[PDB]
Amino acid sequence: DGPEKNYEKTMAILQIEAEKAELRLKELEVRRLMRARGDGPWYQYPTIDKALIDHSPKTTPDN
Amino acid sequence: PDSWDKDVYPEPPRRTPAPAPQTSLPNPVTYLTKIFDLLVDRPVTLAREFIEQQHAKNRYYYYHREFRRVPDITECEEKDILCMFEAEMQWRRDYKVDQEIVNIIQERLKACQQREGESYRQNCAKELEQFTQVSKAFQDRYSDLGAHYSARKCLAKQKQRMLAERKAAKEAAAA
Repeated sequence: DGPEKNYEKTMAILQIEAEKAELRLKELEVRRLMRARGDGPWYQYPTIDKALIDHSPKTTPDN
Repeated sequence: PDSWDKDVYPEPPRRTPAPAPQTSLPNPVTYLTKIFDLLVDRPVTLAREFIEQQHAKNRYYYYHREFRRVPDITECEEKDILCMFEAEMQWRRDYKVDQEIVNIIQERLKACQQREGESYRQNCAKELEQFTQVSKAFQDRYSDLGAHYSARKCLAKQKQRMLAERKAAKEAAAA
């Protein structure tokens, strides 16, 4: 075939790989920040559910 | 022949002496040339004429590919891979063109040296000067880049040379 086919195929491939590399760097940074802080959906370790607490008079005023 | 342009490959007018037979002894060179012409050049010329007339009955063309200009690596972003790719391919094509230019100059130098005979040291001074200039330019451009050469490395070499020469010029002017 002609050179334009290989030229444009290489251009598309280069775009795909560059986007993938940038996405991988962003993923690593996001993971590091998320584990360090814990304010995102990832790395949310469970805590005690508050629906288990009994809110009723307890035979003693001071709980 | 018109197959190659005369200006790019110059040739002197190639003046030749005239036969001045001092004696009546017949030289064998002329007789041998005549017989060689008679029984070699004629059949070859007829065969070539036949082949050429066969070619003329079916004529078709092929064209030289023209390439557009694209932005260099100097106006290419840091991580813009597409512009970097285009600039790199353009730089490689320019590299090949420069190599062929140097090849042309070398061919002219060799032809002049062989043609001038025993006075080559004097009569081909211009060709040697042209080759010296082109070789210095090529060495400044592309030499020492390494096996993994690229447009970025050539640009870095040019920048370093520009810094060196600017510092030298500033030091000379301020002196």
